Amino acid sequence: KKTKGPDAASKLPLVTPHTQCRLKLLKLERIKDYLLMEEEFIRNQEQMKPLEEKQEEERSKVDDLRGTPMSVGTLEEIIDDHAIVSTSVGSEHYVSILSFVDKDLLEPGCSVLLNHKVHAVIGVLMDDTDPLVTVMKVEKAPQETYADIGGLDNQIQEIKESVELPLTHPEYYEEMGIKPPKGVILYGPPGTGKTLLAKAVANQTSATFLRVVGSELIQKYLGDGPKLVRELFRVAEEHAPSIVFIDEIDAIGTKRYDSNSGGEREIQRTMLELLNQLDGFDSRGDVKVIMATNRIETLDPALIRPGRIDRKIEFPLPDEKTKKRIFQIHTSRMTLADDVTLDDLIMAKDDLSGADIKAICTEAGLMALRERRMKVTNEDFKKSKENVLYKKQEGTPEGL
Amino acid sequence: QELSEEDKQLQDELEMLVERLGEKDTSLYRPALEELRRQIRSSTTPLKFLRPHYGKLKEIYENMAPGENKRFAADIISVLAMTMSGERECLKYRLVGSQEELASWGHEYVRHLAGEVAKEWQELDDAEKVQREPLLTLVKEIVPYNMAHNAEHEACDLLMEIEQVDMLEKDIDENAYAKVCLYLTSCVNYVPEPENSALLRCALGVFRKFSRFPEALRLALMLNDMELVEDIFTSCKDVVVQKQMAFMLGRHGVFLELSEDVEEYEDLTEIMSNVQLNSNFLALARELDIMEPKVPDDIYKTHLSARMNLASSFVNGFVNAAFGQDKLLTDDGNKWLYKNKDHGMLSAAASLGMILLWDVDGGLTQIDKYLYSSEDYIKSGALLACGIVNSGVRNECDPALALLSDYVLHNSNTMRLGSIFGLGLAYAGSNREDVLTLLLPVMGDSKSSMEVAGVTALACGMIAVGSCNGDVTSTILQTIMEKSETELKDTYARWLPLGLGLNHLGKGEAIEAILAALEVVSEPFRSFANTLVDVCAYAGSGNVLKVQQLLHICSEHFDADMGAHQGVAVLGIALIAMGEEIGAEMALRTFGHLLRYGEPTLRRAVPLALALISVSNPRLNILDTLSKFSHDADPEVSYNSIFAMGMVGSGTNNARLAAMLRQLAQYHAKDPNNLFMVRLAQGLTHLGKGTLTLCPYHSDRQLMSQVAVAGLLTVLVSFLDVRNIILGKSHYVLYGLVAAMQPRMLVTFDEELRPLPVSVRVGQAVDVVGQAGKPKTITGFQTHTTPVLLAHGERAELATEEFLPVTPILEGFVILRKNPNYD
Amino acid sequence: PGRIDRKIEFPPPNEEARLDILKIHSRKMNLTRGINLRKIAELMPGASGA
Amino acid sequence: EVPKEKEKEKVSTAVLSITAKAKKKEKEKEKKEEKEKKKEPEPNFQLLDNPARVM
Amino acid sequence: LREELQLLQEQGSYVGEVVRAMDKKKVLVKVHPEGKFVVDVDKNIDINDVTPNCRVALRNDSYTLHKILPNKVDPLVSLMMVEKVPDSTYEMIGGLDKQIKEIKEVIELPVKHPELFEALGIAQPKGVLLYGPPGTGKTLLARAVAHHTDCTFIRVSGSELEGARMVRELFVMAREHAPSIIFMDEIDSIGSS
Amino acid sequence: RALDEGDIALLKTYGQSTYSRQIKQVEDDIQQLLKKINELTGIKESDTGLAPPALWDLAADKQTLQSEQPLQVARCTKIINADSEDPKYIINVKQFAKFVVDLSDQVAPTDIEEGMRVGVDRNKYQIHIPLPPKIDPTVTMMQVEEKPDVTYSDVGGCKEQIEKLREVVETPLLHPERFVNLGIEPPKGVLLFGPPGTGKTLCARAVANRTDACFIRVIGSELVQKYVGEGARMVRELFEMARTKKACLIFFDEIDAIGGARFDDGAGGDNEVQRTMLELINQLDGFDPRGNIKVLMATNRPDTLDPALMRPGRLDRKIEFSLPDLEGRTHIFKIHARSMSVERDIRFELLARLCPNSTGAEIRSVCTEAGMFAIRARRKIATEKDFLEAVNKVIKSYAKFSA
Ligand SMILES: Nc1ncnc2c1ncn2[C@@H]1O[C@H](COP(=O)(O)OP(=O)(O)OP(=O)(O)O)[C@@H](O)[C@H]1O
Ligand SMILES: Nc1ncnc2c1ncn2[C@@H]1O[C@H](COP(=O)(O)OP(=O)(O)O)[C@@H](O)[C@H]1O
Ligand SMILES: Nc1ncnc2c1ncn2[C@@H]1O[C@H](COP(=O)(O)OP(=O)(O)O)[C@@H](O)[C@H]1O
Repeated sequence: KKTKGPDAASKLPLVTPHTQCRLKLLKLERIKDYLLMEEEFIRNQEQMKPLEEKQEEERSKVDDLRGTPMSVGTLEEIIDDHAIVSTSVGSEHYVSILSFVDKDLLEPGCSVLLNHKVHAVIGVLMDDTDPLVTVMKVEKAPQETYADIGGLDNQIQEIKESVELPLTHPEYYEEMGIKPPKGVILYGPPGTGKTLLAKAVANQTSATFLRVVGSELIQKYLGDGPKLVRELFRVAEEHAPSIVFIDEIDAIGTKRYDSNSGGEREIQRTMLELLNQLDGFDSRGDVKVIMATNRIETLDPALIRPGRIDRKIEFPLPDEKTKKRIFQIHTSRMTLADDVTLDDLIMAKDDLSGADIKAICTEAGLMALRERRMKVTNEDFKKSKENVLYKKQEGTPEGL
Repeated sequence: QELSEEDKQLQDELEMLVERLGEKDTSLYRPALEELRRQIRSSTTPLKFLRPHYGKLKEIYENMAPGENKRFAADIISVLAMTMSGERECLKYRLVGSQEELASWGHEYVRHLAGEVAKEWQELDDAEKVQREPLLTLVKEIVPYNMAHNAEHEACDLLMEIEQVDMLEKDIDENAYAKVCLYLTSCVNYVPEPENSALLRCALGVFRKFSRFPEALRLALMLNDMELVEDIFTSCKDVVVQKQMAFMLGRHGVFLELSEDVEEYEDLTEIMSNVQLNSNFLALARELDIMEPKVPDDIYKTHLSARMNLASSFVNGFVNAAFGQDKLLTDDGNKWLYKNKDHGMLSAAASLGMILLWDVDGGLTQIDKYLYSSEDYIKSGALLACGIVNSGVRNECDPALALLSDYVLHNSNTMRLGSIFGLGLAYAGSNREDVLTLLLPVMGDSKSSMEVAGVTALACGMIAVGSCNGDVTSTILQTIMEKSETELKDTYARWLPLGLGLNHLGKGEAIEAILAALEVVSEPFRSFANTLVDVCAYAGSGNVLKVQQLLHICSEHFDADMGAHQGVAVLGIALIAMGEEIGAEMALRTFGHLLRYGEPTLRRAVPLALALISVSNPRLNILDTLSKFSHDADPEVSYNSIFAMGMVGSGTNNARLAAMLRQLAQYHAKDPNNLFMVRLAQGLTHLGKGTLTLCPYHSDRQLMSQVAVAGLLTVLVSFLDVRNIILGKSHYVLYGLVAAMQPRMLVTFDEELRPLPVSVRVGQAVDVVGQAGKPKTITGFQTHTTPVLLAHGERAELATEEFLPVTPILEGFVILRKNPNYD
Repeated sequence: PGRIDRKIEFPPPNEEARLDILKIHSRKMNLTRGINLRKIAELMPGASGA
Repeated sequence: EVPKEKEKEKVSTAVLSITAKAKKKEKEKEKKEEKEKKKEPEPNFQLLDNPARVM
Repeated sequence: LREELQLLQEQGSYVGEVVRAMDKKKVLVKVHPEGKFVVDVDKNIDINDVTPNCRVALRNDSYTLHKILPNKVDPLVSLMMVEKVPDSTYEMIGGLDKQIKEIKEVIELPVKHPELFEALGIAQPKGVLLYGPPGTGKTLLARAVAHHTDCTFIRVSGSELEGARMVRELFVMAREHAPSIIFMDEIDSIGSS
Repeated sequence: RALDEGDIALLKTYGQSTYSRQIKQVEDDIQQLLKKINELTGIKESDTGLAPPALWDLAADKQTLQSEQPLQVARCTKIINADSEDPKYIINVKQFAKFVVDLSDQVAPTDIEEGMRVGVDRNKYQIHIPLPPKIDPTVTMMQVEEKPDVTYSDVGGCKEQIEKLREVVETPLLHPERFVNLGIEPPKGVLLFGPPGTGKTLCARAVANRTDACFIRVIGSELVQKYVGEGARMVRELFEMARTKKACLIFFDEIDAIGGARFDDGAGGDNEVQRTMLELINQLDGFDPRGNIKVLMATNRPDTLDPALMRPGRLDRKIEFSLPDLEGRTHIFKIHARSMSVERDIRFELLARLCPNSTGAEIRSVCTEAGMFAIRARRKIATEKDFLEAVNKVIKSYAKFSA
């Protein structure tokens, strides 16, 4: 019922300075000029009509036969000449549309019009604005790019190679005749995880993306947890071949629990179905399933096997240079200070992750905006260290 | 509401001080203001307290006796006006003020002072040049402050606002000049022509001063001033800078004619002539193992007819272009052309020349046998093959001129057409006086047909592209006048304005004279010719007036059918500002709304502009929109959409796009008109095995090569109305891609000019930090050996600080020398 | 995310804080001229504004 | 008896900043490169033949 | 009036909730007995005269528009689990002055002016937690910044029992105002639930 | 220490750029124009069919307007319940109607059958169009599967299992001897069970070796669903589709939820499962024995319900394998090495010995890994890439055992 959405927005995010300057001003003027020239162009073209040809052949033949009164109903089934449509209050009509019949856009299970009286379908509501049962493609192909993350060059190269085996050089293993949908098993500390997301946006620069986080321990009798993702991955194959990011459910939803029977039926259903979809001998498609977790120990032996789920990748803690890069990225938007206090905040620091870096950068601006408002606050040289402590790292009685 | 206890106490203290300063007797006026100003210029290195005292402070400053008291009073009003500004009261007080050292009053004040100076400098009338010098002196005092406190880019903003980039040269040191010049280059793309030239000239001035000639040549090529290119080539003297200049001229394709008095002149003219272009390109192709001739059959994936066979031959030549290694047209080539039917033998031989392009020695010997062929079409195709072979690459003896001796003016139309097109491709950008003096008389021939005359104009236009050749224009106008208007405006006079546009490419301004002389022409062709020459001349300028004039004229009903010039307006929409990503992705959306609600002729020409925006760049949104509009009811719209997808994916080997075209081939298998050109689009996508890109923007994708855009625009002008012309006869116009076909890999030499195996890191290069004019940041280091395909969005960078390139721009050819710290 | 922004906590009102809450709540009401509201709040052990 | 009709269907051009910036540049180049018969004489002083529809 | 009675013998006008106003003089409308009924637009009101999310009067059979009635959906279902802006000014709030000094900074500043936050670079204040003992800690300063910011007073306990859906209407559509504080009470969802 | 009101505005105007307010006004106009042009759309009509149907297919819409008085028999459609000896039809209608009608003169009573949807003309509710819907939901399109599964070398031939099932599946489909020499009908069923592994691959091989009456892969986990009666209807249409498709075999897979466990918690825990059990037995009881249709049920553990003792009369011949020995493993290597660009010059017998009882799935996995290592090395050759083949297979066997 959903194929694509009109992407006529996000007008050139590449504002090079991102800060108030003359170069950014000129780019905005060119942007704003180009908007009016288009509004010019379409307005000039729509009213300076090429020709006045009767009632555009619309009101003469079809608009009258469509009629004034109409009712909206779903279209059920298609036959060679007529159409089997299930209108409101459970009414079903076998009538051949021949006015405003866009056979491509009618489709089964879509809203169509009924001209009342002699009830004949005369049109279709292509928008219909209601495909709301299971929505996971709403966040498809996120705009985040490689540049948003830095200092993770080894992992970026590894994930890119694993995901550019398809798309790029598909004939490589096509001649090798494997077509492997191995996916990637991602490790990492619990202080990270949306980096497992941010490193995934590198592949999300191509095609779409789907996310299944938390889900459930599929208590549902039908199960279908990993199985509707299989349908959604099939829908992804219908679209540009998307990836399925199942972080934190490859660990909990697929747990290497020692228990065999009486284990909430997830071990019976979820793990088996995950292997069935991760096996290339059952389902085709360029869909790559990115399995990201913070507990490598709970890897199920079916998930452990590289024979079906290959391309194991470990995410380590950022190094000194990586900490410098991530702080530079996060503080680039904020213009921390003119003294550039960069290394003093990370030289001694250890076990600091991406989420912590974002938090301390956000709290640094908040504390300056509290009462130290000085544009580029001269206190930020040490207040950045003041809010990098911020306690809140770990706290548990004494026990020591 | 309750402030801090100390804050309130200091507020009351300042309230007492201003009341003391506001008292009647002036004997205490001086001590009060001495006390006050010290804490006024305290927080900048306070201002909140004196918020409601605007009127009282103005009265005090005006009442102050002239002298020290008045100019401190004007000082305090100025530093406080940055908050209490209903106007530039800060500068009017400061002009009355001391004019002593201002930089100690805080960074916020000096930055606001800098901007207000820029506002006044723009605001002051022409007759007012009294206060201009004090502002200029104030500017020359704040620029060193901006240089020290990393504020050079806004210093460039104010100096360019006051048009003082000449003293920007004298003030900037090399330690930060690289980012200032990069900031200048970014502003170049959007500033209009007179200041655009001004920033280009000052950019040359900075780089000439700092001995940064390789990037200066890049800027000189942007300025398209061959005289300045020669001047700066003479200015640089070192052997390393001399040889990198010749690569840059050779890579650009324009031959620089000089004397042998320079050192190592034989190598400089050879590398400028691209003699070793073919040898290096084949050598790298062999090193990638990409040399096997890819059959057109397995490109088609035939696991599941004369014109269709012709399309198969053309795409085979496209794939094996610049290679010269294809036995399909070499061993049994004579059998293939004999089996071929009607008009296609000329194109098949020209396709063979496409295989042998840039292969002068190899191509000429393997085409000599076909030169003496029996059929006139084969002979003409062989002559066109010779021109394709010598196209782009320059030769010392120039074999094309002697080879095309009787055929340049030969009575037979087909034989003359092949030679004329061959000479045009050969001498494209040569600007040779001998070639012009031999082809322009052929333009003056009356026995030649209308299309033959158009091809002569095309050849003259591409030879004299961007030269303002007066005699060429006079002959073009004279030929148009002599030809009758009724037979002019039928279907083939559309090449004469194209030659005019090429000859005045990138010049502008002077086009008023050409259109005034062309005003005598009748409306159906004049309205098309004047628009085409205007947009071609103003291409790559961001002149969004010229597009909106196009938008206004293409909006008219125009319904004998003069509305054909609506199409060239659409092509001009993309052509004016195809330079940077901005002005191309949004005019793209303009094309979307053109298709979304527009004329049949409009929607016929829109995919042509879509291809012109992003040729050889497979943008996902473009590919989707073109694919969705490839099934439109209008056959010509489908044809343009099919060709647009081929061009945007040309020289990319894009796997998913190739799959889409294969699906389109299955969709259009019933109708051969779409089928054979879907095959054509696939061959364009796999042209040259993707080794040579077709985007006319080179040198880090920001330089317009006149010859390549000339050949590209000729194809698009032909593709304005292929529904008539490709079906009829124009199987030869597709061979204009030779100018736009340039390799996109890195060839590394050394100081002794030998191929280096030095590895470089290649990956996406997009801006991360915009705090200043920082160089574009690369991510995704997939380093390997130096032959690497450089596509849009991604660049290259040296793996280590061990080999120093002649220029930081890493594309085409580059020489890497051993670093003094290399170890 | 959605909670890492702040984790502001509510301290139970002190004897002087309770005093103020009586004043806010007793400003609308009429009562005798003399009352030791501060001691009234302090007599309450802990408690809250409710 | 006369419509004085015009089917323009025309609208102006919306051009704002870099248009107008080089329109300013075109402005830089473009700088150098019935009363006596209607007051008194209303047609009421005519003569008419003896067939004349007059109230 | 007799003719009005005769017109009303055909139900007179039919009440319809206008949703979508198409360009070709078409409005979908929703009627309580049945629902959506696509119809033309009356002559007295143009295409642009149709205002979505309002009420309209229809005709008996053709259901042609009669008059754009004032709001009826809002008065009927105004109070389901939410509230519009109360006053509850911060003057009534006392004893927690050292705490509201943080709430004003973290909530009032982004809603009043996000431009400074965008210029600051960090412009993502999204959630505040507000834990404390029962009693003092029920719902206040959730009704004070409500008037100081004019957002909402949407108060949901969280102890309602499916948890899916429900909140979706309040998250986008049933806001009834772009400013929204959506104050949630005690988080009944225990750790790991 | 809040000190915000008034102060925040002053410091917001304290710094900025010289034209930061200008770009703000510029970008607000950018957003204003963006909303205006999103409102100023192109095709501003939700209803589509603008001209390709509205120019020529419209001309025939005039014909359907001339025939607008007919083709109005649509009204409403509902199932039928039963009938009398012949003329009268007692029918339950989706309008809850106790509906009977004289069937329309154009419709004979033979065509209309109990439980079939028929439209009724509102004037007289005559039986006008008895629509045979045969509508399949998307999940049912997954229960039905491809017919041409393509034959292989007995898909890693385990001679025991295949040769035991050929006389019970392949032989009845050949029908050479079932009628006379052996008792009436072939063995009543096949239970091709076994641990996760070779299960159902031999079924696919038998499907390819047999006629076009090819299997459909249904899953018991799919069959068990929410509410009551949906699983019963799904099994019914499962039999209907298999019966229509040339009486193809019905392949039940993962029978541990349709039959459930051996127990029900309180006869209310899994009772829809029991509803499906009753109807499935009614469907695959056979009634009159018929050598046309075949049924195979495959699970990993014999967790079938009480019908496990009735099935000796209905579903017999329980067989299993999933225990590849050296000869089985190396033959699975050979058939898998038939794919890819590999050749059997590799000493793949060494790796077959290295992995004891590595199924056929892991062998396919190991072969997939070998191809992945070849492309990782960027060499598309794998015929002579045997040492690299052995290296990647042994290291991944190490990873599978312990990673
Ligand atoms: N004997 C075999 N020869 C070759 N490949 C086999 C063999 N047994 C299993 N396989 C492989 O195992 C994978 C799945 O096997 P199969 O289809 O038999 O099982 P399934 O339907 O996935 O379920 P289960 O493993 O529970 O029986 C396929 O990739 C198949 O090639
Ligand atoms: N190295 C990095 N460079 C830039 N941004 C990062 C980096 N690491 C994390 N981030 C950003 O910070 C956010 C939190 O990262 P992460 O640690 O993955 O979250 P969590 O710890 O909650 O799983 C992510 O959305 C990501 O965009
Ligand atoms: N039920 C009530 N009626 C009137 N005032 C109250 C009530 N509950 C608390 N207050 C007062 O108002 C203030 C509310 O703060 P608090 O209870 O922390 O807000 P919230 O309930 O939203 O967490 C406290 O100082 C308290 O003295």
